[PDB]
Amino acid sequence: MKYLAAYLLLNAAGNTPDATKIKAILESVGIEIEDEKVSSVLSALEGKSVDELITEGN
Amino acid sequence: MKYLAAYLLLNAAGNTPDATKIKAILESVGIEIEDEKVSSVLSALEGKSVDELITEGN
Amino acid sequence: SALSYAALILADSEIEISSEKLLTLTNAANVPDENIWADIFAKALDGQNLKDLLVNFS
Amino acid sequence: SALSYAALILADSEIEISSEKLLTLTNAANVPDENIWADIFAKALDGQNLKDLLVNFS
Amino acid sequence: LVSHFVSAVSTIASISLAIGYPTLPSVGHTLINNYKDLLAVAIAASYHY
Repeated sequence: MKYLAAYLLLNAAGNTPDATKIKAILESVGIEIEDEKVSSVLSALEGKSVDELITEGN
Repeated sequence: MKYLAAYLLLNAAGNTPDATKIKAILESVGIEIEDEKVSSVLSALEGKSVDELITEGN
Repeated sequence: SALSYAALILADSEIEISSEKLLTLTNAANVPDENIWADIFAKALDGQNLKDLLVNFS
Repeated sequence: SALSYAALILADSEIEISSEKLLTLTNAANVPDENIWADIFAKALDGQNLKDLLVNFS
Repeated sequence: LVSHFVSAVSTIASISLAIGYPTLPSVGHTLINNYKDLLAVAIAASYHY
């Protein structure tokens, strides 16, 4: 999906947030972002170690 | 199915019974409930740990 | 999730997964309506084969 | 990889995976453009079913 | 009904994993999809990084 790839791509570069980057990447794609989908992904992201979740593969 | 999703949805909220909720959700769907199907699901539900059955996934 | 369970019941009943229809099942459950979460949910579900997603999964 | 994540978001958004489209998402991320890496990426992605590759994998 | 429950539970679970809609159960899997798909593009191709 759009959201998933966008935050993952940023994570590789090493940094992310609502307006500054998530909104910027999807907008660079040329797509209009749904705020609710960004908010949900960010709220889920808080207090999570993205690198650890990757280390098991599923 | 209708019944399965309805009790599951309630379980997430954390509470359920014949008239009070099962009947209420399906009626909120706009569908007429068969009593026999509700009765069967409830009778099956008694003395079961729904959370434990979920923990194996099948 | 109450929102995911609400979607699967709405499709099983044969009714479209929109803000009104999710809101009526959600209200029957007794869980408070939150605009952002059902809005993301309808948006995530947009452009989907519910049937094809439902079956594979590890 | 930022380049792999950029490709999956571009396909999810519905936009073609070419040098301009990867460059705009890459710039929005803030990562510097490198001609060799995105050219390479388009070339690997040429002649591909993105959908068929995405699902199997050990 | 146990089989149907577990299958219903999987429908929800499936919907959750694939859809990306992060209350408590789904979340770690949803993140993994965005990789599963990248790691993946590598296996067919023939650029080495």
